Amino acid sequence: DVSFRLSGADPSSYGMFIKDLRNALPHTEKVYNIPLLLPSVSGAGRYLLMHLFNYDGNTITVAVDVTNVYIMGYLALTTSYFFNEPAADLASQYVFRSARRKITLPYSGNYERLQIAAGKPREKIPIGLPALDTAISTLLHYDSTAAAGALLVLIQTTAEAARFKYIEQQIQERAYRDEVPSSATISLENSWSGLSKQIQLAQGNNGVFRTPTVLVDSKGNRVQITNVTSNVVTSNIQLLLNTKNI
Amino acid sequence: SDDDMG
Ligand SMILES: *[C@@H]1O[C@H](CO)[C@@H](O[C@@H]2O[C@H](CO)[C@@H](O)[C@H](O)[C@H]2NC(C)=O)[C@H](O)[C@H]1NC(C)=O
Ligand SMILES: Nc1nc2[nH]cnc2c(=O)[nH]1
Repeated sequence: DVSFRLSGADPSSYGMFIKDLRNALPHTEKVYNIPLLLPSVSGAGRYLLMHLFNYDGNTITVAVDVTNVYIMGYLALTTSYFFNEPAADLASQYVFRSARRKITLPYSGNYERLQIAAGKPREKIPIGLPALDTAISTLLHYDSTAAAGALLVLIQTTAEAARFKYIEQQIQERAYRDEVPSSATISLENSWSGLSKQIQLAQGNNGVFRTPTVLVDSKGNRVQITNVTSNVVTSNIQLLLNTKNI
Repeated sequence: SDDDMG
């Protein structure tokens, strides 16, 4: 398991949590020095449990698929909650079984569905450590509309930060003040599967992407990523989604 | 690799 406590949290303790999260994800292989997530894991071992504590010390446990870093559901006291999707239903077979009741959320866990349920795109939802505190608090008691927004914050401050060093740094900057994600942040989130694929295809193509990936940079300018010498690849991306799962 | 805000 991994844990993160918002009480006393700072850029350093948040960095440690993201480190812990990354290190909890198994890999047999590194590709261009980036850990390659596994094609599959059988049984309960597929799911990492993240214990998150709000400023007041109240807690939720979040179930994360270790092959793709996908949040499946969470436990809040004696109630489990799962996305309305086959992968999450499968997860419910293995995690939080001892909950007194299981609620299926009235949406799947993808960004498009969550944004619809929340009534807001990510571009308009501030993120940061304070936002994460709010999200944990929201998830403690069932409210499907509020939960969609909370989940958008949760996903970006945990899984997306784990995937990209840039996103981790962005959350660190938002340790005491929330701010909407940068256009670069949104770009990276949207491109993880694409980037993972191209980095893997580059292995037998002399480090050249079979198809270039279009990204937005920190200055807000639209770059094109064509090979593994790119800063995205050498410094930013921290985990690779296995091409078997693309 | 880049950084701040947005
Ligand atoms: C591999 O990627 C680098 C970019 O990371 C490419 O070099 C850049 O692209 C053009 C010049 O061709 C300029 O706009 C950039 O300033 C270049 N940057 C650097 C640091 O060289 C390079 O052309 C790519 N190589 C291949 C084989 O696709
Ligand atoms: N549950 C979940 N949904 C997502 N939608 C986009 N990224 C993610 C993620 O990491 N987890």
